[PDB]
Amino acid sequence: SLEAAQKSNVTSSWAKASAAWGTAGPEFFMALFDAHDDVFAKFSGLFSGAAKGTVKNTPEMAAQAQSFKGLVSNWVDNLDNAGALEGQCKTFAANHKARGISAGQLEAAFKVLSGFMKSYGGDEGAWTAVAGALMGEIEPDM
Ligand code: HEM
Ligand SMILES: [S]
Repeated sequence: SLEAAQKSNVTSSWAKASAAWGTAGPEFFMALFDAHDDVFAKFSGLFSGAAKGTVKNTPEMAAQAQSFKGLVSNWVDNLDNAGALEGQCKTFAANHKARGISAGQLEAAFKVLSGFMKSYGGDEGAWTAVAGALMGEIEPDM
């Protein structure tokens, strides 16, 4: 399910993306929005009706990339701690469900992120495994 090597690659590659997140965060969001238009739709409120092509350098974009980074960092720091993962996962799921976001959409986001992490030395198979363990804690609450 999740080997020691897989955890190690996830933690290391995350430390590298994290040091670059000021520029990489918005690029990840754009990759996601281009791949899934239905995902972009859920942010219409935050972006005030603006077209997708115009959002990358907005102050809203910047805040949203910082939000994303703070939860991902928490999860990566607790890979050997199922109890801690479950708690964060529950809050996360409750807040997103309340917005009418589906388990399928969350899953799409983890897929885009696993591909994106190849740039920071991430093993896509290690990122996919981590996503499968997290989704197993989230799905039951969606
Ligand atoms: C790996 C998957 C995801 C991560 C880490 C993530 C993380 C977060 C966090 C930490 C927040 C701010 C805390 C909160 O109010 O909930 C958040 C906000 C939000 N997320 Fe996500 N999320 C992801 C997936 C999504 C997905 C796929 C969508 C869209 C379909 C999305 C839509 C939103 C929106 C609409 C907000 C509220 C934005 C605002 O007005 O401040 N999130 N997400
Ligand atoms: S998000």
